[PDB]
Amino acid sequence: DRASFQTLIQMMRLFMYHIHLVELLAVCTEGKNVYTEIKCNSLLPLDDIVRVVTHEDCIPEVKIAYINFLNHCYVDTEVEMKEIYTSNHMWKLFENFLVDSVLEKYVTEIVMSIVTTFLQTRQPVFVQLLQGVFRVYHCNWLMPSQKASVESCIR
Repeated sequence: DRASFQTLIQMMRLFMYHIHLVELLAVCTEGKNVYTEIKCNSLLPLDDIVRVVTHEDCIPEVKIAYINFLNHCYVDTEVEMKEIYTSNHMWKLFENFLVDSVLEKYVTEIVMSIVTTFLQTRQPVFVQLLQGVFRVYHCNWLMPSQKASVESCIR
């Protein structure tokens, strides 16, 4: 809230685990109704916008994706919106459907999180092409992945 950095040394290479737990809690269930409204209230505290804005509280090892659960407030979407889904819809919305953890996250969140398509508007498509290009992983974005990235760029 005001003291968002209880971690050091990339969360012990501990703090990272706590951050991960918060992210997991956010993933839990989210956004829409009465229970969804309670989740939305938690989301309001998070300010999806605040979360997008911040990461200087600590330095984790593989804990950079403790806020990737921003694709569960699309059910009873009007209710989710009523709770507040637009409070982080500038950074967190731009990261969900951005290309067409974060490389694989755009293809499912573009097909799961109800957002718009994301010239001077084409960076997501360029990012998708780069994702398709990588070969250091265990076949992460093959030809199909590249095609998906191209589709995202076209969107």
